[PDB]
Amino acid sequence: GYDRALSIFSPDGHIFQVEYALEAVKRGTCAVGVKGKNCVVLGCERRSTLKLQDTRITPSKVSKIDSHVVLSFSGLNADSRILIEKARVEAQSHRLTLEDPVTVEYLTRYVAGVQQRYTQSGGVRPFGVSTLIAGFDPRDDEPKLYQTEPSGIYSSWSAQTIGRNSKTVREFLEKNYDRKEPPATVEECVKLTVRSLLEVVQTGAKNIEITVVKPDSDIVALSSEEINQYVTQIEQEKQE
Amino acid sequence: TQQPIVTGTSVISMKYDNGVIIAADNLGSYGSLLRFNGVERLIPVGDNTVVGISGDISDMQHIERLLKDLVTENAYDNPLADAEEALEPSYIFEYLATVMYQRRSKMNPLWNAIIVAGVQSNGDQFLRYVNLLGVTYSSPTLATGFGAHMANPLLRKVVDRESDIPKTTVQVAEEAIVNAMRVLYYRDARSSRNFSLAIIDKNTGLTFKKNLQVENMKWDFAKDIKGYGTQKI
Amino acid sequence: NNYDGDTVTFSPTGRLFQVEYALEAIKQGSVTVGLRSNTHAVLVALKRNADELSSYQKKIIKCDEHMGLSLAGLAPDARVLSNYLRQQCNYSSLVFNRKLAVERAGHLLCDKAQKNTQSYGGRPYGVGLLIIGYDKSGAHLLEFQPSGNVTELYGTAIGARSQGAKTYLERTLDTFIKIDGNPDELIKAGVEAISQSLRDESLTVDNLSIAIVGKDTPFTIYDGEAVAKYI
Amino acid sequence: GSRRYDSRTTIFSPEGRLYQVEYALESISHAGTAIGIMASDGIVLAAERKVTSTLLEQDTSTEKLYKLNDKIAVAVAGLTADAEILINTARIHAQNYLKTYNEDIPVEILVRRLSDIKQGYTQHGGLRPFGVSFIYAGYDDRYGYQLYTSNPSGNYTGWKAISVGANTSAAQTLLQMDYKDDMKVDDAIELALKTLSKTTDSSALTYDRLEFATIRKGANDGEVYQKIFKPQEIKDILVKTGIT
Amino acid sequence: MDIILGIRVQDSVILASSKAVTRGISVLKDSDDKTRQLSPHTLMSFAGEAGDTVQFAEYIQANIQLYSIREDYELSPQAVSSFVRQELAKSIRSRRPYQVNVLIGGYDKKKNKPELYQIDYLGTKVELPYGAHGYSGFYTFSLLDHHYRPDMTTEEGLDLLKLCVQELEKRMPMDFKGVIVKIVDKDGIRQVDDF
Amino acid sequence: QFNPYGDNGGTILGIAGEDFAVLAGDTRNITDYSINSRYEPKVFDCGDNIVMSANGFAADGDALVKRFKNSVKWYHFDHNDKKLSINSAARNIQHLLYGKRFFPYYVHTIIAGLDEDGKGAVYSFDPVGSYEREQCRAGGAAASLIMPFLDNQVNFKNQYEPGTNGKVKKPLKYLSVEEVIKLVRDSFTSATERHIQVGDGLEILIVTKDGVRKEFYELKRD
Amino acid sequence: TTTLAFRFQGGIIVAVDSRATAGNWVASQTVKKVIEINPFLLGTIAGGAADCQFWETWLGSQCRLHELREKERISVAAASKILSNLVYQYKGAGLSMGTMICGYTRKEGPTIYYVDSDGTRLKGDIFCVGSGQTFAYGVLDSNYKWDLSVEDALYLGKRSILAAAHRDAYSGGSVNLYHVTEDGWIYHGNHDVGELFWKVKEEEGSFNNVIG
Amino acid sequence: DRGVSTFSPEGRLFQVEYSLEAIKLGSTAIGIATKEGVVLGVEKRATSPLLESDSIEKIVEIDRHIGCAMSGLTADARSMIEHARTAAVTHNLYYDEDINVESLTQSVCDLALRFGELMSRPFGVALLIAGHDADDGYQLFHAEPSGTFYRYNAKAIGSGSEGAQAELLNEWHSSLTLKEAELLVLKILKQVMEEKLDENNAQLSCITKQDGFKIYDNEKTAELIKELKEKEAAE
Ligand SMILES: *[C@@](C)(CO)[C@](*)(O)[C@H](CC(C)C)NC(=O)[C@H](Cc1ccccc1)NC(=O)[C@H](CC(C)C)NC(=O)[C@H](CCc1ccccc1)NC(=O)CN1CCOCC1
Repeated sequence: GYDRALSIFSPDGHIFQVEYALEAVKRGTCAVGVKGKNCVVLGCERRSTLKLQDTRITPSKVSKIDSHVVLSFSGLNADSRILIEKARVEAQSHRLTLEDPVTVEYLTRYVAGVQQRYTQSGGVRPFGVSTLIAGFDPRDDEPKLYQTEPSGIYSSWSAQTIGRNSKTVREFLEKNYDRKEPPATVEECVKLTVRSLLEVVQTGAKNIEITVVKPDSDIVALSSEEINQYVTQIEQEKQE
Repeated sequence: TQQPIVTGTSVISMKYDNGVIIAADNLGSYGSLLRFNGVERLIPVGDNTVVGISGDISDMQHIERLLKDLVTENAYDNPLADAEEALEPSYIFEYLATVMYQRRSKMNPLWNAIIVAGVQSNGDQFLRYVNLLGVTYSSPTLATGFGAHMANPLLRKVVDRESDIPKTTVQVAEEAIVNAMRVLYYRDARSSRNFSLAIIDKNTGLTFKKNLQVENMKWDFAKDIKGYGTQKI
Repeated sequence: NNYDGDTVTFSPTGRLFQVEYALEAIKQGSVTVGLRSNTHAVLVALKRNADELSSYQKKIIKCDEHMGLSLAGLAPDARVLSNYLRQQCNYSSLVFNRKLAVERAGHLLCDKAQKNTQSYGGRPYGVGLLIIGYDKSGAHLLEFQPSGNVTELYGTAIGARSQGAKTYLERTLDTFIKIDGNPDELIKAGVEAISQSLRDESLTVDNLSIAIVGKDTPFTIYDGEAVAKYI
Repeated sequence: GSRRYDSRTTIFSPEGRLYQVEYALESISHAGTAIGIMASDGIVLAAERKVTSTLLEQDTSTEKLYKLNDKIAVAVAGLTADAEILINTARIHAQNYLKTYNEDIPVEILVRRLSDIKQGYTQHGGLRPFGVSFIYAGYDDRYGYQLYTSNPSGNYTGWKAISVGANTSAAQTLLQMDYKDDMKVDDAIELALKTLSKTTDSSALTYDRLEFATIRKGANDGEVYQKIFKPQEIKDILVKTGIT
Repeated sequence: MDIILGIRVQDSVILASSKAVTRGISVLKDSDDKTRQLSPHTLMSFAGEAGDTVQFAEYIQANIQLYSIREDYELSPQAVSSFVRQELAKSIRSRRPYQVNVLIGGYDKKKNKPELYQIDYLGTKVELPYGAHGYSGFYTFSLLDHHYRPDMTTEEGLDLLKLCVQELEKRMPMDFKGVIVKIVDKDGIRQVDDF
Repeated sequence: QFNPYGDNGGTILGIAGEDFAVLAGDTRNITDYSINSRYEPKVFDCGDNIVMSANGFAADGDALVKRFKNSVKWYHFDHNDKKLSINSAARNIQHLLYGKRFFPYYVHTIIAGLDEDGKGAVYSFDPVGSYEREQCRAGGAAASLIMPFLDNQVNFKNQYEPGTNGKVKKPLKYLSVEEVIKLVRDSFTSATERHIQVGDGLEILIVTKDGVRKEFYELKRD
Repeated sequence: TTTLAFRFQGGIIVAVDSRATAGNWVASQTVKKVIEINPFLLGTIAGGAADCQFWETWLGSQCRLHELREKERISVAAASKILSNLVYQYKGAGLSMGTMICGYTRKEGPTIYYVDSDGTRLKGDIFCVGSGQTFAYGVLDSNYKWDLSVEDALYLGKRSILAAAHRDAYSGGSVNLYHVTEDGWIYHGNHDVGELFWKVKEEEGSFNNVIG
Repeated sequence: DRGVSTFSPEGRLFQVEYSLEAIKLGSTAIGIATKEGVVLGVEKRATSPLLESDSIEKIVEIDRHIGCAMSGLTADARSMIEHARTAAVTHNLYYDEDINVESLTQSVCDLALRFGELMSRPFGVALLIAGHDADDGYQLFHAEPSGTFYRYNAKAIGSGSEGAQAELLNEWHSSLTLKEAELLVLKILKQVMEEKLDENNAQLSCITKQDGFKIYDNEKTAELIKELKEKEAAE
């Protein structure tokens, strides 16, 4: 078997392969997560250099891991499929042995553990992917939003963004998001998410994807027209 | 799982004041057929140990090779191989006892009963038994097979407990062994008249006696025995 | 230079640089001394600390009731090798009912260290060991080096500034060899020997480490207030 | 040891790119152009053979277009030998699904699994990636007619019309211009050939330098038919559209 | 584990499964649900060796649920039954086979038709209008041969099912403590609480 | 067909006092109707004030004792010469025995010593590792003869206070080392009389805070 | 063995005997057949002594590792299923185990799970396990109501074991009582059958078959 | 390139020495041992204000009598903690007793050098392992990726380690109370931390014989921070 230690330390105390995997994430399309009072919303950028696409069949950016948890990402698309598959299997395996679906923290911890294992295993390179994992624990109404990254570290966020120009949209969220009073309704949370993506995206046509997750396995993806209504409303209020 | 084919019968032994005696006949039986008559079942290891083996002869020959190889291995990188770091009876025994139990534990035993007789470096007598099951025990007298049933009773009349060992000379002890070998020739259907005897003494060392024969037998009274009850002729 | 990338490469003059670099790790290690008479064998070790708040790194390891060693260099490598010695001593007891000879103990360590110097991927051990013991041929003292070379000696010392203690023992050879049936005097000679390798620092109560084995003495280690006698 | 000679095929650049994947894509960009166009009532696959020789046996040849099962086909761009390794795997995977579920494999599932194999060669194993880009054209009863593409990175995406291989930049612009959603197969056939005719590096587009295929519902009542075009059939369709 | 029945009617599939769990000379439980929901429109009842039954049912359930998440799509009853058969077909030539017999009742949303599949532990699959495993069949098959009609309603199917349970309660040696009945149709799976 | 097990006979006995504990066992070793040895010890000092005996099939008994003795050795190496407590030793032995659940050691094991409060302790094990601390336990061939006698004399079972109409039980109390050795010797002489596999000699190991003492007594050799 | 545990208004009662046998030989009268897994979980054991003890002792380690990893006490369902999945792996190898995992959690409430060595796992309100289970069932079922008081429930559990201890030759020694509430398990003492039988006979007026 | 398990000319393993540099970049962690208990405290260091700081788990339970604080590439610690927890529980299963803090530390440190060409690189994280046992009492260990561990009366690791260690040198004495030790960790953390110390960006914990290992609440730590400020202003 191929044994080579690809991820190793450098004189200055860095693991370059892990850090170069972050650069791949930085290249990826932007993804944003915002959690409200009774919901979480996952926004995702889709680059508009690709026309003549078939949006019916093209892999969606947001993936369901179980009926109550979702996972979006930024970075290498092919790499993300491997993590999603592993997470989906672990989700079913957990239901089988514990007789209870995974918590959002547990699922995140698992995915993060897989990412870490690839940073000190021989013959493999790190995943060029950072994820945003969101959902609601079983029989719980408190919204959950977590982030992972190639190194394997993970943490919880009131709101967070990853991918290209994420430092711009993070700057937007940092002043617009209030900890003491988060988005009270679904509309308020979605609007803030769309607003934040409009700082970076370009046009609010078929570039923005929105997915809303609510308690008790209530997940739904918004259509073009539904998203476009938020874009139209925000731009009219902007001109002031 | 085995079955023994070519087999060796009783091995008998005892302690005396200065050392140990061990004996075994020179027969290799093939069931009821007394097939081989030149078989040596006492195997010396160095000049201070004799391993007496009963049971399957193919497995005995394997054990011979192991002991032969053990001497070779001990000599490697060992300047004191013929002195302080020479092979002791206790070392040789424990090795065999380890093998016997490992083989029974893999359900593929060496089909034997073994008696390791010798004298230690400090002058102490060594005499211990081990068999196909890995079972081990020591006693002033030890015997295998029919020996256990017929020899031990006779040898225990000489050395019944530990305190009788210093009181027993090599002359008395050898006489009891040779007597026991005669009784076994009378009564064991898979025994032979010819046998080998080994004495390991702390003073005079190893004395290995070959081509001995059972003698001074009582058969004359047979002529007077007629029929099985009534018959007078 | 170009021939020190791994252990599998010889230099043009016939040297193994990775083995020599492993040897260098021993010289950085704290000093330890070994010496014997005809009845007893003694290990004296100067323990090292990270700072005043830290403990003092333990240098002496027990292998059996009749054998043990002191280390100098990479401590984890000494743990691997001492563990191997424990198993080999233990194998000799269970299988042959026989206490392992100190000479065979050295031969086994040599052969284990050697395999690491001839194969790709692995590395040499980065530690030197002083093995003492009492077997059927009396008291013994061995010096192990991770090149594989094992040497039986009357006395020796390895580590930083070990040349001072090694010169002392070379002068004292005729005196300490005849310290028979006297443990405390043989230790004193060892404590005086290691003192020739000291600079600025002196031997304190939680700094000094002593071990002894002999005729009617199992391998025992002395630390703390138990070594206050010899200061 | 052997470390000295290791190219390290599965590592990141400082910029966060996979060297070998990028260089494999550079290889594919010199391969003969392949075009896929999806219509409302069928799919078209068109591909240009790599600089044909006059003594090449054209009728009993297969370089670009391969059949995976009765409902799914692929157009190849890159190393043919590499493609055939992947094609046989894809053919086997389709039969495993049919054996297990007694149903023909959904197009995306086949595409995903094949793309997952390519991904594996970029993350572990220390081997070079497959220098191949596919255009998958197929049908199932869930999504109907579908076009996909995969590349050495193991990333796949869906398309209404797409090109791979050489001159994709020029080819994609022309497709984007003339394509529309209510298009028919016969119109899509014409678009595919016109696009190759303009993007080709050759002097003039001829029958002997082309492979062509369609996936219609043109069979009798609610069933799909795969048509791998013969040399004479390509000759006729080339005259019918007014290219020769 | 003993009695499991199945009846496919016009617009639904009805599964009846006994509630008794017996070991030795003791009925340990009389409210046992011998079924698992594989998907929203597919239900599998099971009966056989202790331990094996639930272990197998849940393993299948896990696999089908994994498929549903991966593809965001519900497998057809025909596809599920074929997957289950293959698992049992592998099992029979294993070191220790699953000794489990199953009925798979499902509603195909694409065809708008109910479907009942009977699979034994050997991996022997058959699509049927009515099915049973174990000794139950020796009474119920002949009874259904007589009374069953293909165009029956769900209510008519439940009366037909009551007729089977009555006969079993009359002639079966063991007390199986009644049945849990479940209906599978276009609207999914639901349980009849009063039977 | 090859049978890997055998019966080497013999019988063992453990009794716990207030500040001491004894582990006794006859010295006879047998196979079928033959005596193999009149003095073959099977009660062993294993270190850390723990005495042990594994009666039954001697080869498995010796193997187990040998392995536990080795377990004690490695416990010292791995945990800074810490003393192995009797309760810890018992649990360790369970894992040794159950480790061969599907090819068991055919032995009844008993260990004795002092608990961490300094009080006498006796533990007993079945062949596959189930264990229990008790004041009293006999094991081996003549266990069925000795054990009920111990219930009566050590734990005062079925004994009531005279004149109390069988209403007040005889109060439990610890026995002296002198009284315990009397019960051991009487148990073994009684067992020797009525069991053929028991006799030759009796070896008792007594465990106090001071250490491990031995005592030997002759038994009938028939 | 005889062991039982039933669910009621005031939580869970758990009761077991203490005998251990090797054939007809009474090996012990003081065996502990309730394993204390944690302050909120109990496990009953019946069948092969070593199998039960070894694997439920092992179960406690797995439950401990759960709460270290998940920062939360393991559910009764998850605990029972760890054990049932374990014994299922050994199915056919000859393990003999009849166990009941009893405990309380917030999400579940009081819960009892029957688990045995041939892989059966059942949730339920009443279970009796062991060689004398039928004798316990007879007394327990005929006197059981959901609205029993804590005092009456404790006695019924004790009395059911006593009934089995009397009739079943392979059950006896003493009765160990436990009560499981929302606050955790509470031990309710060891009751020697030697004294308990006569005490129950006199006070209750039952056991008229026996010579008084 | 070059081998993973290569020695430098000075006699050190390159990869082990480079992993130590990674640990210096990590957030500060401090441990102080007393006769009344051992205290562990860490700098959380949230990379952004939107990050929910309570999800930063840099103090961790191994058993009821052993706790752990980390510094460096904290993702690498997960498998080290997993091993420690298994080692602790497994020993309790085999020997029916709590496991010695030193023996636990040794078990963790055995993983350290199990790398080469086993895992591909050393761990990029240092651990402070604090605990209590009957034999050696309250203990604090510093476990490195070199496979070496030192016992400490007090120890600081991370970015402000050398500055904090010098401060601990002066402040530590053998008669420290638990309350005094708690305040001393907070005091030294506030000195070396970049951002201003409060209950949200710093965390305290302890291990006592009676109550075992406990991570303090944000309400409890807040009062200790307020008590600390008042005592410094009082002279
Ligand atoms: C009631 C009391 C009886 O069924 C309970 O079910 C109890 C459960 C309690 C103890 C947890 N069950 C037993 O007491 C159980 C019955 C049993 C026996 C054998 C197999 C399954 C169940 N008894 C035992 O487990 C005893 C306990 C000892 C005596 C403390 N153990 C044995 O019988 C052992 C081990 C049996 C065994 C099982 C699996 C593999 C190998 C062996 N056997 C012996 O001690 C043999 N022995 C040799 C000569 O002396 C007589 C006994």
